[PDB]
Formats: sequence, C-alpha cells, structure tokens
Amino acid sequence: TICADGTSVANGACCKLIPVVKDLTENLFEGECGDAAHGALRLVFHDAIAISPTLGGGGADGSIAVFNATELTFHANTGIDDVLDAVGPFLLKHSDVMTPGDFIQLAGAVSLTQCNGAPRVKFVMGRPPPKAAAPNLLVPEPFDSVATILQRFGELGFTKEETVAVIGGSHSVAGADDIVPNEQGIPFDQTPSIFDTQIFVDVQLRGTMIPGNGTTEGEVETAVPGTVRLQSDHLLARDASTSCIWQSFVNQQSKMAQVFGEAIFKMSLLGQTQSKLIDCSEVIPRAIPFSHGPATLPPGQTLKDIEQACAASPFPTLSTQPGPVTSVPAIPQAD
Ligand code: HEM
Ligand SMILES: [Ca+2]
Ligand SMILES: [Ca+2]
Ligand SMILES: [Mn+2]
Repeated sequence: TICADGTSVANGACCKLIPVVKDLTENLFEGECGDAAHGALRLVFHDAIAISPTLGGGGADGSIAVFNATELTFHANTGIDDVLDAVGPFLLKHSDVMTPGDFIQLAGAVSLTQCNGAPRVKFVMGRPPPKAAAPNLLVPEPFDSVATILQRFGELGFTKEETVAVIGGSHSVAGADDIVPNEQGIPFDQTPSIFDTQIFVDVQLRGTMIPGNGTTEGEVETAVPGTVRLQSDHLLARDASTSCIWQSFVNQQSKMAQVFGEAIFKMSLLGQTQSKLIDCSEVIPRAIPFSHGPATLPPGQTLKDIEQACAASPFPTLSTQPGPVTSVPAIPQAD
C-alpha cells in the first residue's frame, strides 16, 4: 500500500504512523543526536526491561508513561521525569493512532536514525495498553553486579553478546544527568552524538578522576575529562563473563551496530506475543551511515593505560588521537 507521502508499506494500517515519525524527527529530535534522542532511547529500556518471569511487569507496554505516577517513584527511574517532560507531549498528541508501548518503541527506533552510525531497527506495532505499573527493582542499577545484570537480561532471553552490545552501544550516545552532583549532560564517551565504539575504549582505560565535587553510588573513576563512568560498565568491561565480548566491539563499529539493532528489536518485544503484532518497519527513516574512521585512544593515552581483562586476545593496537588533553563538552538538555 502506498501511503499519502509516497511510502510503500506491506500493511496499510502502518500509514497512520508516518505523521508521527515526521513529527518526531522535525519537532522532538530536530534531526539531531542530542538529549531528546538520548532520552527517547533510554525510555525504551526503562519501559521494556521492567518485566520478570516471577515478579511481573508488562515489559514493552507503555507503563512507564501511563503509570509514571508510580514508576517515577522508583530509584532506578531517576531522571525519567525529565525525559517524559520532553517526549511525553508527543506521546500524548499521538495517542489517537497508537498505544503508549508502541509509541515508546517507535520513538526509540526513530531516535537511533538521528545518530551517525546507529542501525535502522525493525519496528512492529500492536502492543496493547498497559495493565499496571511495573514492580520496583526490575530496572538494573549502575551499582548492580555483573552477575545480577546477566541474570536479569538472561532470564529475559538476551545472550551475553546482546546484553553487552545493547548496554555499551547505548552508552555511546548518552550522558548522565543525575550522577555528577549538580551537573547534567555528562557523556559516557567522547562522542555522545556518534554511534561509535569509543565507549568500549573509554571504559577499558584506567580511571583516574571523578567529575565535579563528589560521587553517586554506581559511579567510578573515568579516564577522560568531562566524562563519567558507571560501575556497571566498568565491571562489564572487566568481568571474565563479559570482558572478551566488550573487547570484541572495540573498532568493530558495524558488528556492534548489527548486534545492537537485533537486541533493541528483542527488547521491543518484551512482554508481547510476536503473533499479534504487525510489521511497520518501512516507516522508520533511513540510517545515517557511519562516517568516522577507526577507533582511537583519547589524547594523551597510550596502550599502557588500558586495563587488559580479556584473557583470550590482547586489546587492539589503536593509535592515539593527536593533540592535547581536552575536556568533552557537556550535552545541552532538552528539558
Ligand atoms: C545494566 C544496564 C544499564 C544500566 C545500569 C544503565 C544505567 C544508566 C545510568 C545510571 C544512566 C544515567 C541516568 C541519569 O543520570 O539520569 C544512563 C543513561 C542512559 N542509558 Fe543506560 N543503563 C543500562 C542500560 C541501557 C540500555 C539497554 C539502554 C537502551 C536501550 C540505555 C540507554 C541510556 C541512554 C540513552 C542514556 C542517556 C540519557 C540522557 O543522555 O539523558 N541504557 N544509563
Ligand atoms: Ca513497561
Ligand atoms: Ca559515541
Ligand atoms: Mn539527558
């Protein structure tokens, strides 16, 4: 079926989403991989991961928005209020054509297409409205152990490979708003606007500093000024279960994107039954091709600054980015 804009879709029920996609790219993200995009991507996780085989939750159901009055009381959802201040108006204005679970997954898929190198993901629709808030304690925290993280993702059907890719890849295009005291938009990698493998490098370096004037639980030292490091990421890069996977993505941008894309789609299905869903992948914008060069060490760092953790292979012999040590700019906030 050809929609009013000229897009061909397999299922004409998808055409009603074309204006949503246009509104998101023009008016929420404004064609940029900035804070609005980061918030939409984070919201995918906080909505979808909040499901457990034994404790409940509906998964990718829109509960984080519909039942925000409850879910925003949960410590792990700190800062989701500010994300919803930017994204929530769009969810409401498009609530005539799609459920909130569908909206959140669409917005995350469209957000990725605003970022250099990020994959175009598959997108399906048909998720029913949510029944209840998620239980608390289903969203992983940055102070959770690797065993805890792997049990949560593993019990939901993710491989360790997918787990590392989706966490680390997301953190390629992301900052911390509620970790560094009184500071917002502190990136996890040197390039929060670029879906590259700098995150994997940046985290493997020996940490030497903390930004700002104190710490939050689940923060550790970082190696690059103007960035922050989560304990979870730190540990994922170093634990024997995951460290070789972490290392495997360094300077493997295409492989990391492919795995990331598949993991996001899997995440988008949590709590759902794939049988009742309709593919609307044609409505997703085209991706921006990765247009940067190889991964590099940050200025001033050398391979002796890498903390080797993978026993099977040495860390890749990357060149060092030329120039003086510089601080990474903070991300201007949408809210
Ligand atoms: C073990 C898993 C994870 C932990 C513990 C974790 C932790 C965090 C923390 C603590 C922040 C900062 C929040 C704040 O200061 O308000 C953050 C930011 C973010 N996370 Fe993760 N995260 C994980 C997985 C993921 C996944 C799977 C995705 C996406 C599907 C994701 C996407 C993001 C994005 C995009 C941001 C940046 C938001 C912004 O710039 O405003 N996270 N994460
Ligand atoms: Ca949910
Ligand atoms: Ca990056
Ligand atoms: Mn933010």
